[PDB]
Amino acid sequence: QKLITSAHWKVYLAARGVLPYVGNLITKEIARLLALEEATLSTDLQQGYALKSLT
Amino acid sequence: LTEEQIAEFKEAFSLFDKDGDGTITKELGTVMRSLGQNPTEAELQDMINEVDADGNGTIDFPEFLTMMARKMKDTDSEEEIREAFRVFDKDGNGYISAAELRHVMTNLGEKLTDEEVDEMIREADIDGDGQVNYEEFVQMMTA
Amino acid sequence: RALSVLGCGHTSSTKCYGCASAVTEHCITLLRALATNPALRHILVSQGLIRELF
Ligand SMILES: [Ca+2]
Ligand SMILES: [Ca+2]
Repeated sequence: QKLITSAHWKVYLAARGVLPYVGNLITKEIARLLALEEATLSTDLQQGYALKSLT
Repeated sequence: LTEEQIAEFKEAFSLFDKDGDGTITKELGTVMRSLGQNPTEAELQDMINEVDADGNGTIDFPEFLTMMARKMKDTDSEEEIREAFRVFDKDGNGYISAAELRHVMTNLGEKLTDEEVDEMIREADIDGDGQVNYEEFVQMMTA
Repeated sequence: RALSVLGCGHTSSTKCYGCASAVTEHCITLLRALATNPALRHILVSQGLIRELF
């Protein structure tokens, strides 16, 4: 986040299709969370740090 | 130029165009770099001098398109190889000489010792007669 | 078995160094049991158990 604090590099990465990739990884994260909920109800705490950071 | 490539160019152009009037801001060179082609600072500075008039919100896609046609990843540089032979020959020697090359070298911040300038010229001279005309530089560029 | 499949007993968490060491101890106990049989002992030696244990 520090390296892309300028909209210049945000737009550059946008040209490389970073948002689709991030959204794709966000999409995968929520599917993984649903798999976890179908699995044993483990109360993980950092549960969603990756999701929150990608969002 | 295939429609695929020109579409990609306009896609990046718009991504960097915040004006919304099909004119980039600063981010013109950034579109250039993102579009795969990686121009050196000199190449970029030169392109900006080409669009120095107006620009920064007045750079139309055709303008940038003409710029990239002039240099599609520098695929065709022959038009400017003879131009550089003329520039390198500041005294218009008509042949490659170490002094003018060393001058060009020092002008680029490269303080080549005669020893290096020498290897350079020796390699540049196909017949090793002390004189290197357009043909020898063109053969180097073909190598 | 449907209720058991839904939920039954308790399970350990991931990266459980403590439970991972407990499973290692169970492996040691099982291998000490198996090694008694000479054929099993030779098979385990051929596996490479000695180097792993060392
Ligand atoms: Ca000269
Ligand atoms: Ca000659």
